[PDB]
Amino acid sequence: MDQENERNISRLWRAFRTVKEMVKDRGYFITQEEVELPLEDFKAKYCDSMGRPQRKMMSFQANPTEESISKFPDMGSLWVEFCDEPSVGVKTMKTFVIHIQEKNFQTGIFVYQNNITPSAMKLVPSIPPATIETFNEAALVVNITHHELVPKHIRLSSDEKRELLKRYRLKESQLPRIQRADPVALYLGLKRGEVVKIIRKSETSGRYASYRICM
Amino acid sequence: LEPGHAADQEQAKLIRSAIEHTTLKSVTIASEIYYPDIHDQQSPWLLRLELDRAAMNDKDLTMGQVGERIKQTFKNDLFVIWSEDNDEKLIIRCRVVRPKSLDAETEAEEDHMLKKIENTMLENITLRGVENIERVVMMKYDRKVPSPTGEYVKEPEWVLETDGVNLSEVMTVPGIDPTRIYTNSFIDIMEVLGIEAGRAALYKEVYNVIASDGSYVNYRHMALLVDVMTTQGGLTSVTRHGFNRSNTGALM
Amino acid sequence: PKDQRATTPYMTKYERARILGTRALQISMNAPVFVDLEGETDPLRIAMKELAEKKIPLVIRRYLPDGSFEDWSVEELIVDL
Amino acid sequence: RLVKALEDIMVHYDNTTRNSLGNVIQFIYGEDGMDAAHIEKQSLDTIGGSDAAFEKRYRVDLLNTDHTLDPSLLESGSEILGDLKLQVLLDEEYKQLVKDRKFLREVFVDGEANWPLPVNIRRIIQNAQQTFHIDHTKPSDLTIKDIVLGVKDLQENLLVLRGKNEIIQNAQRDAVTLFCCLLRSRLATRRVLQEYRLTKQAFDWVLSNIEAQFLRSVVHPGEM
DNA sequence: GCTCTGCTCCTTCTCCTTCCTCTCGAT
DNA sequence: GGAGAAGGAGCAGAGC
RNA sequence: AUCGAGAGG
Repeated sequence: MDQENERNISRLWRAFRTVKEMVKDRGYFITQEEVELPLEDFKAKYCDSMGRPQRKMMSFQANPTEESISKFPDMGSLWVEFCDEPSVGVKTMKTFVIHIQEKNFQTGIFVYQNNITPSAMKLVPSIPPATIETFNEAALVVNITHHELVPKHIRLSSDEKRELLKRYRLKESQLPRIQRADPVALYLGLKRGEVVKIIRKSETSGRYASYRICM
Repeated sequence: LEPGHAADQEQAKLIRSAIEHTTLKSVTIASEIYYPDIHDQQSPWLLRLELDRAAMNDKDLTMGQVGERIKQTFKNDLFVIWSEDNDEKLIIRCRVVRPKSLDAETEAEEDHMLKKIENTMLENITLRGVENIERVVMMKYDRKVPSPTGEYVKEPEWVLETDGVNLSEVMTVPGIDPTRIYTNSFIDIMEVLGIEAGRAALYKEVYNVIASDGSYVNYRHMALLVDVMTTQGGLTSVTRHGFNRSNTGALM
Repeated sequence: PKDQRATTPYMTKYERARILGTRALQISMNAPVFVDLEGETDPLRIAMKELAEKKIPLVIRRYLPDGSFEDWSVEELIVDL
Repeated sequence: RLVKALEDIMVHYDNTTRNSLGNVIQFIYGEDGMDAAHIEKQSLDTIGGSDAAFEKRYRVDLLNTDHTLDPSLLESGSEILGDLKLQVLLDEEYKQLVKDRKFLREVFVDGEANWPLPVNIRRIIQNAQQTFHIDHTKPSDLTIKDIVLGVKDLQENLLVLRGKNEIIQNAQRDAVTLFCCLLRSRLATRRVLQEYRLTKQAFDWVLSNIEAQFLRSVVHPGEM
């Protein structure tokens, strides 16, 4: 939409908020008021005086909480940045990649404005052990984990996973599976082999925990 | 609808206009090309588009509104002038723009170009609404709401039952509660929300089918079925491309 | 293991059915009966009496998904049902 | 097709539903571990009703006349008056019952109170009322402490899983959440002392009867 | 700048099945 | 009848 | 022994 038609900006604002929620859920130190930023405040802080959401300014650094660290000792820092250019080309992808390499971020999130080329996509997983996750602003407009049909997903530690498999005499292949491309798996940033505890409300018992492993 | 507008049919109307997909064609009467039409950007060709006023009234469309959409899709490649909304004939006249020659001349442009414009226009001008969404039925539905006394009291709310599915865009519509939207497609609810949402919805639809004839099957049996179909993180059918494509014993 | 048996202490309807069937078979094969035959000639009825008195000399090997198992004796199992 | 697709799904001795490959379908069969044949539709009284009505039916306050029990209900009903120690137990009970409303309102957002749950407790109570000739004109020998702790003890002795690992113990706590909600809502102090004026013998009998039937409702391993 | 090296985006093709029971009447 | 599997084709980018 | 047809449930 037009700069006049701020709807576009508000969609961006929504996406911004959902990113803050996602990052928070990922275990990074995000405050509640940080998440709950008003549209007019978003505009005041990020939107250019000419009504032009300064997308570049929406980038930020996230740092795992003490609790998150104690549960996931190897959890490093996160860099989040939104693409200023509608279509993501490798010239901008590499720029992002470089930022991570120079700052030594453990992981980074790169958000598409409109779309992305294969020239960039192939670069996204070229800097082990660092992991780059990507999302589209449109996809980020609504945080799907608040939907009534989506239950609480808890990313388990390697110790919790080990104990789980031992307890039920299970092999990894005997757990219920979730694809790494699954909206929620993407939201959590699950890596192959990670197990998620899912707590649902039921009709036969109050609630029921279920485990599912990332493929 | 967003809770606050649950009892606001005018908001429901606003949303219906925001979702109900409208293609220019649906509100037009006829299109003619001419060589007492109403104000580089000038050709001798007069693309006469006659709009259906009654339809536009029904869809709350103005010629200016339509025109802005036309300009958005044709940019400055097509010169368009609109009649007034109070005119008896809602005529839109288009002329070809061409700085390469029309800059200082009224050279006749190729009819094929106009034919391309006709199709590009008539068949693709998405005036308003969400793609693939057709009919939008506005009706009140009842729902028990724990009152201020603590006891559930049945309340009415406006719900928009649409024809077609497109969660990817509908969920982002302003004034809509994105957490309550529900479809019939397992594939789409899965791809949009995830396998747990897909599985949950899968159950709900299996339930609806059985319940539709008044019969009753224990939750426990239906739950088992849909759980099995979703153990792989996707939707496994009961066919030879579902069940038989497994790692289970060959003799089975 | 002997202890730390995680399976129920009750006898299931499937365990009961097979216990009675296999014991009744032995009885029909003229095996020694460990309870008084109070006019009882029907192997099954005889077996049910032994079940009630926990005289049936059997052990149930309960196999667990991973191939391991827990051994429970008839006397240990609670014949409720 | 359905029979073939689900041909090999069975409840194992670990109470987990699995296929031939040993893949877990349901960690607890049916999300409760109980046989459908032993399930009956019962009413979860605390889901419905106004908050005021709930309070009237479940709040007991021995320190205030607004909700103090009528002395005549108990042989020692005049002694419990002002008994803060019992009030603590009563506060515990009520608090939990309030939490139950919160919880069940979240679980069943449509307010439906009639759900299929194992063990028709209502009928069990009626059996006690008749079996022991419960004279409703006579004060009972029930003690508030005994009622509160008696019900809590029952909850602890329900069982479904029998492992020791916290994983299993947690699963056990979750497996019987609704049934325990039913027990608590059905056997509250006022429910036991005013509506179902049972004797100590009858009350104890009810609890032991519920236990036995509950255990019988649990699905057997080997079940197809 | 212009062909090139990939795609991914389409159109255009091969494959499968209540239960169960009875009789006759042909090869 | 409605899949699925195999194949030809038609363009964004990209290196010389 | 196959093969088709007529029925029954």
